[PDB]
Order: sequence, then structure tokens, then C-alpha cells
Amino acid sequence: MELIRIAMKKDLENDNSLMNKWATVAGLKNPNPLYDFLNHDGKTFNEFSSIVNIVKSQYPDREYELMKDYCLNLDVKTKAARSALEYADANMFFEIEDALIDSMISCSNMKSKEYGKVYKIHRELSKGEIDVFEASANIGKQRIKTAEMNIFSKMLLMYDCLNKGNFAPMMLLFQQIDLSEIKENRYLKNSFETRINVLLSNIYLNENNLELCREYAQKAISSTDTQRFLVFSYLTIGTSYIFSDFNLSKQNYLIGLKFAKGNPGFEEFFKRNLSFLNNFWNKENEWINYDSDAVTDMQEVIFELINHKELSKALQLLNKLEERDQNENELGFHYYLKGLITNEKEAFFKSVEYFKASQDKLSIKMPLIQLEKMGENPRLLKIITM
Amino acid sequence: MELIRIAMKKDLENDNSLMNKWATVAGLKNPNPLYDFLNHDGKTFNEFSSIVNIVKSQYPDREYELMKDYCLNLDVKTKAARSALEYADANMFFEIEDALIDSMISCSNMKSKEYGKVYKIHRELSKGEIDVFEASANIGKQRIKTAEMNIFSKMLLMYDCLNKGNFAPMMLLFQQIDLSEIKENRYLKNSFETRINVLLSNIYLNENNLELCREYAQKAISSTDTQRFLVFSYLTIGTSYIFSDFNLSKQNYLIGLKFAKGNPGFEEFFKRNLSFLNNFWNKENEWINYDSDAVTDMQEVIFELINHKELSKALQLLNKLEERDQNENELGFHYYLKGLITNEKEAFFKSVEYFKASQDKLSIKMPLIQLEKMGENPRLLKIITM
Amino acid sequence: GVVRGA
Amino acid sequence: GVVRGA
Repeated sequence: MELIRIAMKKDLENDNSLMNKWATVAGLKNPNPLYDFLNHDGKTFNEFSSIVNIVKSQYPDREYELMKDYCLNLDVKTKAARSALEYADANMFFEIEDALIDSMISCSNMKSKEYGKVYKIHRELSKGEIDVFEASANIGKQRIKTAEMNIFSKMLLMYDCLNKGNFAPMMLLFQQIDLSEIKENRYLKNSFETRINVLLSNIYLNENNLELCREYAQKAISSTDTQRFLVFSYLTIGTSYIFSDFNLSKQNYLIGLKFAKGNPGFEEFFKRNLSFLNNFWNKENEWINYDSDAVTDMQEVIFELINHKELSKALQLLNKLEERDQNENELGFHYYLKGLITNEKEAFFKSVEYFKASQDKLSIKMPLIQLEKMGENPRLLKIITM
Repeated sequence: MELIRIAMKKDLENDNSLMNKWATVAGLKNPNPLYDFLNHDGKTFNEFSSIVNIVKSQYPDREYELMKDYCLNLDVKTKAARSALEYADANMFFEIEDALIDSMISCSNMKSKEYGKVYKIHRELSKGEIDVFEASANIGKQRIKTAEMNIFSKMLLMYDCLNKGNFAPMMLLFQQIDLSEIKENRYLKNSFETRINVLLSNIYLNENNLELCREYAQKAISSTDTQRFLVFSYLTIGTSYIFSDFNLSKQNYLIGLKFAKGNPGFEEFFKRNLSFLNNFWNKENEWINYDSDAVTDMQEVIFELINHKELSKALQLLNKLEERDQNENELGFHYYLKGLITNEKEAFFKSVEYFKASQDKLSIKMPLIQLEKMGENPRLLKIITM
Repeated sequence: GVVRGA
Repeated sequence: GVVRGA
């Protein structure tokens, strides 16, 4: 028996009122599916939201433990297992996800196999085990039949684009998605709606449409209880203010950091952007990671040195970064720092070009401001933002 | 009794070899559909390509006459009639199309009704009986059920955007189309593939991806026999060379003009672009329309005067155009001319801005060249092209 | 100026 | 630099 079923019986023998609470929470018409779920092994709810809503409402502190055990007992050929994979992937519960993937790829249900293979492409691409050309080839090799994995195959490319500073394709890929084509799985369609809200938030951030960025993050926040989506919504709102309002930027990052608490991966996004925010506004930084050999961390060490007038040491560290593999957006930042250190218009022009190439309309303001101060034609600088 | 059936019999009277030629031309496995078609009222081929290929092969000089009579005698509830509407619209045979639309809107077949209503939106928008906001609202209200008309509804918006100099939405709309969703009607799928090649060619032209622009126009030309698609493919190729290669631009416009022969509307596209080409390269220009009150035509009169160093006359005519309604792309040309007349950097800056607003990455080169000659920083001008 | 069509 | 996620 799965741990969730044991706990619910324990709690229900003390309190028969819990049946109606769980029925309502689970979106059931009557208690009968819940009776069946408690008493007969392998009975799944029609919608996976039923079990998640119960676990979150009744056992908020034990969600991971109970859902891990529940998911890894599911028949992997079922709708329930396919929903559980989306749950696991959405939450970045990698140990649940990878175990589901591995057993779904091997099973005889063609849908479950398709879901397993496509989520696996996402996992491989995000870890750097494959590149984007291999990912695309693997999507083509899969001969995808479901509307949902057709959509997910677009989303996984969008996630990679965002992570690799290659923003131009994201709005194009977005136009290929139609969520109304997902018919059978309301749990998953709903999860995908939240995914799309957070993706759209980032798309508008990168287009310098800050009001729409904030609107879509707020939409995600209003309709989710998944830590991952809350974290990224507050992160993206914080970034929307990074050039315009120190206090609101910081506030949103501190909120998000509190939502991230106890997940180091999530916490790191906030520490990184707080590092950048404090450096950009010339404040004493408490957030920098001096031990990391990630280029973005090393960039913040350098920016701090620039604020501390240690230009010679900043330049020596920046030269070490020229040896490193960087994406186009990262190179925007690189050349902006180089410009601040050397006072060469050349470096600011390169910074502009890299931000154009990554289709970053937010960050491009940084080198543009410096070029304006160095006597470049303001009208031309304005035209570059169009 | 349709004219096409009668002509065939009369010809077959003197040559029974014609029968086999027609079967192969029509893509038939055996002659039996053709015997059925000739001898029995209302017998349509499975694919409309069959009758089109016959008419074009055997009766190229009688195409309109025969197809008018054939199409107007179709049962409007049939696949044949739906295919005939696409034929008529693709060829811009407006009298055939509008008659089919009017009888399809009134019939009790839901697919034929949908086709009639959606092509009607296109016809109304293109004639300026409605604006693009009403066309969009009308599409929403129609509650389209076929993959075909869902795609056609995107195409009609794309045609309008191209005609009104509003290029930015076009690539977004393109990304929403998936021709693989069209299952019933190979004739229509095929016609849409050609439509999309020519649309995509324009999308790439306006994005300044000249090689891909040429690729898709040349692709359309390689396999079409439809005047309309030949005309717009050669036009788009000639435009792709307008700033880079006078002789190849003119070549492609002159080939196109030869395919346009006898259709004044199609000929006018080439006359207009040949006027622009010859003005831009300061060559003798037999193409100018001195009588027209269209802004684009009046622009070429002005550009000729500029080449004749008649700046005072050019200015007087340009000032008359400031009272006229113009789209943003036309305004890019307006301010380019103004710059050439007045030598004011400001007019060239506005030209640049209007080309940015219309998302014309090709034409923007003209004012940028003049700003480079007036001492503006070439690096900033290069960034503006990205 | 320049015209276009498809 | 700035990091992003969805």
C-alpha cells in the first residue's frame, strides 16, 4: 500500500468529516471515487489534480515524500502515470521524473512511451548531455502523435533558448502552440497553461514590455501552487525592475528567495540576480559567489572589482573569461564589463551587437547609456532600441 | 451541359488518342473517371487538379471561359465546388469567386458555407469594405471548424499586412500554419503550399534574408502554372535585387511583366517597381505614371525630378503628399525623398524610423546610406540593420 | 516607392 | 550577468 493511502485511512478513522473535505478539494461530484481509491489497489482518479489537491491540503509538509511513493507505485501505462510525469517535471522533482521516464520508455503503452521519450529529451538537453541539434533530431525520430508532446517538444526548445541566451526563437515557437488541442488531460492542460504564462512573462521581459511581463507572471502566481512556477514568476518580476526600480527589484527577489528556501538550485537564481542588481546600482554586495567557475558568477566578481576601482585586477579576471565558452547574452555582459574597465567604445558596440543577436531588448540599455555618455548620436541610440 | 464536356467530345471526334493523353494529364490510373465525366451529369473527378490540368493542356487559350461555365454549374455542396472557390481565388477570378461565395453562403452544407464565409472576409478586406479589426472579429465570430479555413483565415490577414506595409505580424501568423493538418483535399493543400511559398518569400524579403526570399519564390515558379503565383514570385525576386543588382532586378521584373501580359493589375506591380528601380539607379525611366493619384506613383514622379536636379518642383509635389493618407512603409519612402530634396538629416532619421515601424529591413538601407554619406557613425548604422 | 504582393 | 528561468 502507498503511504498516502495509509495516512488517509489513519486520519479518516478519527474524523469522518474528512471524506467530504477531500471530495470537495479533489473536485469530485460525490465521495465514491475516493472510497474506491482508499479501498481498491490501483484505482486512480480521473484527474490527477484529485490526489495532488488532497496531499497539498491535508499533508502540505509531506508532499514530496508522499507523492514520490505514490508516483513510483503507479502503473506506468495509465493516464495517471502520464500526469505524474508532468507533475514531477513541472516541480523539478528529478528523482521521481527520471524513474517514471525509465519505466515509461520500456512499457507497452504507446502514449506513455511517447511521453517518456519526449520528457527525456528535455532532461538530456537541460543537463547538456545532448545539444539542440540532437534534441531536434530526437523529436523528429519520435514521430510524435499526441497534441501534448507536440506542444511539450516546442516548450523544451523554448526552455533551452531561454537558458542559452538565444531569445529570438522563443516567440516563434510560442506561435506554434495551441493548448486547445489538448483534450483528454485537464491536469496537464492546466499545468501547461502555467508553463506558458511564465514563458510568456520571460518573452515580454526580453522584448522590454515590462507591464506585460509583470501581468503574465502575476497570472501564473494567481493560478498555481507549484513552487517552481512561483519561484520563476517572482524572479522574472524582479528582473523587470532591475534597470528601473531598485527597491521593487530587490523586494521581488527577496520574496522569490523565500519561496525558493531549501532548494539550492532555485535559491541560486535569486543570489545571482541580487549580485547583479547590487553591482549595477553601485551598492556593497553580499550575494556574490567567489568560489564558482560559472561565467555569470565570475562576471559579478569582476563587476564588484570595477565598483571598488580595482580595474587592473578586473581586467586580468575578464581575460580569463575570454578562454571560456559563453553564450551570446553572456557575451553582451562580458563586453559591457570590458567597456566599463577599458573605456573603449569598441567594447560597448560589441555589447550592443551581442544583445541584438540574443534579442535582449532589456539588457541592451546598459551599453547604450554608456555610448550616449561617450558622445554617440542619441537619435541613433534610440533607433537601436526599436 | 458544361462547355468543357462539349469541346472535348468535338475534339475527340477527330482523334481518339486524346483520351489517353487526358487520363495521364489528369493523374488518373485508368480512363474510367474520364468516361464517367464526359457522359454523365454531375460526375466530378476526385481531385479538381484533373479538370484544371486537362483545360490547361488541351485548351490553354479557353481557360477562363471553360472554367467559369464549369465552376458555375457545380453543386455548391461538393468538394469540387470548394476546390473551385480556391481555384477562383488563387487566380483572382473575382466574378467566379463571388458567385460561388454567394451561393455557398446560402447552401445547407456546413463546410461549403464555412468556405464561402471565410473567402468573403478575405474579399471584403481586400476591397476595403471592412478593416482588419472587423476582419479579425468576423473570423472569431465564424467559429471555423476546418483546418483549411483556420489556415486561410491566417493567410487573409497576412495578405492584408503585406498590402498595408505592416510586415511585423506576418512571420507570427506564418508560424501558426501547419499545412499537414489539411487531409481531405489534395488540390487545395497543394494550392496553399504555393500560396505559402510566395508569402514566405515576401516574409524573408522584408526580413532582409535575400537568399531565402529567392529560394521560396523560385520554388513556387519551378512547379506552378498559375499566372498569379508566377507574377508575384518574379516580382518578389526582382525586389530582392533592387538595392544590390540593377541588371538582375530588371531581368526578373521584365520576365514577370511578360507573364503578367493582358492583366493590367498584375502589369501595374511591375511598372511601379520598374519605375522605382530606374529612379533609384538614376537610369532612363519609361515606367512612370504621371496621371495617377496613388501616393506610390506620385513618389516616382518626384524621384525622377530629383534625378533631374529639379529640387524646387520636387518639393512642391512632395508637399502635396503630406496631405495624403499613407501607410508606414510609404512614409519611409516619403521621408527618404524629403531627405534627398532638403539634405536634412532629420528627414532621413524619420525614414529610418518608419522603416523600423513597418519592419522593412530591406528598404531601410536607402536612408542609412545617405546618413553614412552625411558623416553619421557607420558602426551605429550597421547595428541598425541587424 | 516599392510595392509587394503574394 | 542576469539569469532567467521559466
